[PDB]
Amino acid sequence: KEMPQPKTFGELKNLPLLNTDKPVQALMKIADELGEIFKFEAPGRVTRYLSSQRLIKEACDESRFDKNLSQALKFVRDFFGDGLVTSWTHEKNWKKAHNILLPSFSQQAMKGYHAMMVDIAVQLVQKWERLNADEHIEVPEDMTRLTLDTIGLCGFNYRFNSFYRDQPHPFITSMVRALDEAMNKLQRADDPAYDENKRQFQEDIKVMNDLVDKIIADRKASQSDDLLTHMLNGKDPETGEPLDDENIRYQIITFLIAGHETTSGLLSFALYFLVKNPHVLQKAAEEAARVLVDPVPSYKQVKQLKYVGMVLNEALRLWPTAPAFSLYAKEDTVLGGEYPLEKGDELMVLIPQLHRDKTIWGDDVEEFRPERFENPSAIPQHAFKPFGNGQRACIGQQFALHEATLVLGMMLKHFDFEDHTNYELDIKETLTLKPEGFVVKAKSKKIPLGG
Ligand code: HEM
Repeated sequence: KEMPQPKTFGELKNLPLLNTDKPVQALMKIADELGEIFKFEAPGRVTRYLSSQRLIKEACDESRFDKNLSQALKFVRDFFGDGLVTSWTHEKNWKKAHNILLPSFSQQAMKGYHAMMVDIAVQLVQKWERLNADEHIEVPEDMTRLTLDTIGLCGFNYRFNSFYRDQPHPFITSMVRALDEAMNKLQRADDPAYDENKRQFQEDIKVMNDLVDKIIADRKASQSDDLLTHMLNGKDPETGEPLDDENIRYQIITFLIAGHETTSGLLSFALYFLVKNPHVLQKAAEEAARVLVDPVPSYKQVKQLKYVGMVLNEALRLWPTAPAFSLYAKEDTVLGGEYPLEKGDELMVLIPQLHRDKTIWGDDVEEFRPERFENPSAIPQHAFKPFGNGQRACIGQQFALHEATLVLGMMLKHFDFEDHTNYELDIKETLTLKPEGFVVKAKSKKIPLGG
């Protein structure tokens, strides 16, 4: 079969159809018109977007396709190096860090992290219990406070103390401002008009490096067992090698950013869909009230919040917060019996489109219906992939979902929510998705906390 393709405009190819800062959302609308696969060309580059479970399942066969570094990931590699997210599966440093870091997400590790997660969740609830009449909550801003602090604490025994600041931690502002200047620099014709941009970039990189320096120095000057411990002390069983110090610095930055942004998005989306679907908010609050009987939640109690877990999966269905991942053909091959590819050809999984495949989910794909996930073992493999695929799947998946389930649980135990502005979904796309400007009011149910 000839591969569908949007209209090309001479040497600009398909680039005129993607002049937006919401290109995932734009590509979903091209998918709706062209179907399960389309080629997209810009000057310099070609990739093929996949939207069906039929073809994604084939693309997920790791004997034929491996993880690719998309244009975004190649850019980001300048900051994150050969950390876990930005390495090739054929880079020595990928498998080496995988083996050394996997145990930080063992069952005994998750249990270990739970009291630390509770510490941060309790700070969120207290903040909201402390608001005055008529005050409101900036939802993704407060979710980012919680998730940054959680990964700093759990991963690194470092307190960002985000709840003590009315603005973002400088680490976050600096990361974002350095990323933005690196992108902005890419499209500039050394006019000394850019002397301040360059000084600010050097300041921003120094804030990041100073933090990483401190996390490492503080720990060496200190007994712990967390991610940072395995980074510093762990040896790969395959080779006996430890991480080198360059790679360690890349892993710390990698984990501080990856370990919070998508989880903050998920919590923001989940509360959005709850306030827009009040019969579902009622069902999830009934569960939270029935299960979370103690002043603070135990591990076991979080695991019992089944409907809250369904909520979160349904939010990840509709708006997976890392919405695309990329693959390449390891050898010449034919995709779906219909589409010849050459070695090296790039495929992009458009996760939110996959998650709208009506052949799999039925026609109600735009409905927020957590009951979909009642029996998740019956969902076909590769229909639902908010955590990517195979050996390059999310190492943080259980961490993210425990944090989210604990925090959403506690939120729904402690407050009623109001969508006071009748907020209109506006999804901002960066390295992740978030409902920009999402705000609510909370009214305390006056249930006390444990001390
Ligand atoms: C809802 C929250 C999350 C989502 C939706 C998610 C999504 C993903 C996706 C789709 C991938 C595959 C990327 C690719 O194929 O290019 C990935 C990989 C990765 N994730 Fe997450 N993530 C979440 C939370 C976390 C957390 C909490 C951590 C850290 C604790 C984390 C760490 C990582 C790491 C290090 C990798 C690279 C693993 C590898 O290639 O070895 N993620 N994640």
